[PDB]
Amino acid sequence: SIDVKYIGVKSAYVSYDVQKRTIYLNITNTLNITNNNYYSVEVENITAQVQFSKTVIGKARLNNITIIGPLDMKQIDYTVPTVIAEEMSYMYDFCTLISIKVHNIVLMMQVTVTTTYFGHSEQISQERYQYVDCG
Amino acid sequence: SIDVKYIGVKSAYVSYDVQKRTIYLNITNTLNITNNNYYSVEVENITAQVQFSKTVIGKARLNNITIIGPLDMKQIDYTVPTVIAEEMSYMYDFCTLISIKVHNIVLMMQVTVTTTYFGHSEQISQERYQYVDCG
Amino acid sequence: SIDVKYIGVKSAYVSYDVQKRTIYLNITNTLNITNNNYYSVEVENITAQVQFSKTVIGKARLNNITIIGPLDMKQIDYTVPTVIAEEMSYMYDFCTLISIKVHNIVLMMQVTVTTTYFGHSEQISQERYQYVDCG
Repeated sequence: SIDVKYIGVKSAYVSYDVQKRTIYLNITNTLNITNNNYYSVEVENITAQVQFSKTVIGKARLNNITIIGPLDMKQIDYTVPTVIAEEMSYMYDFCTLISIKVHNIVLMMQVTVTTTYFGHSEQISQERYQYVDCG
Repeated sequence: SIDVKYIGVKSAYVSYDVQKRTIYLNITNTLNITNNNYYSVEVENITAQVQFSKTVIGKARLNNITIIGPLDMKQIDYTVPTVIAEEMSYMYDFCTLISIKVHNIVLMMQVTVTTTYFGHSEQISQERYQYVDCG
Repeated sequence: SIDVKYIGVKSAYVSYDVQKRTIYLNITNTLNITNNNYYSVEVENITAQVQFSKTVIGKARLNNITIIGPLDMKQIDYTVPTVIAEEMSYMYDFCTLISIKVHNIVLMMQVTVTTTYFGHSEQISQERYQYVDCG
């Protein structure tokens, strides 16, 4: 929640890149760095009171105070029908990266049906580093 | 929750890269670094009171105070029918990375049906580093 | 929850990379580093009171205070029917990485149906480092 960085190739604080037919003679680098980070995050001071019926007296009557009624969820529900009378295929793959009719699903329910959660919740996802190299 | 970095190739603090036909003569590097990190996160001071009926007196009556009624979930429910009368295939793969009709599913329920959770929850996922190399 | 890093190739603090036809003569590196990390996380000071009926007196009556009613879950329920009258296949794989009709499922329920959880929960997942090399 401070630096969520998606970096393509490289990351550094001090970086020297010398490439591809160069000449680099008798140089004099001198760094006098002072890099201090003082993080102080999420310092919370909470004080909560969550009653549904506080101090009910005197011949009263309550009924259906908190109703979360009929609930229905259908998160991922899809249909891929296929009717073919005749089919032919010819794949001639080389040094490649194929994916045919796969189903890549990721689901993350952190705090589902509940009551009176305190504190801190956190979900992170970063997946499928795929790669192909040839020479 | 501070640095969630997706870095493609490399990461460093001080990095020297010298490549591909260079000459690098009698240089003088000198680093005087001071890198201090003082993290202080999530310091919480909580004080909660969660009653459903606090101090009910005097010939009263309660009923159906907290109802989380009929609940239905269907997270991943999909259909892939297939009707074929005649089928042929020819794959000639080489130095490749194939995936045919696979089903890659990941599901993570951290705090499902519950009541009065305190503290801290955390879900992390990073998967499927795949790779193919040839020469 | 501070550095959740997905790094593709390499990680370092000080990194020297000298490759691919270079000349590197009589250099003088000198590092005077001071790298201190003072982590102080999740320092919590909790004080909770979770009653469902605190101090009920005086000829009262309660009923159905906390109902989590009829519950149904169906996490992963999918159908892959297949009807074929005639089928032929020819795979000629070489130096490759195939996957046909597999089912890779991962499920992690941390805190399912419960009541009054305190403390800390944590789920981590990172799987399937696959790889193929040829020469």
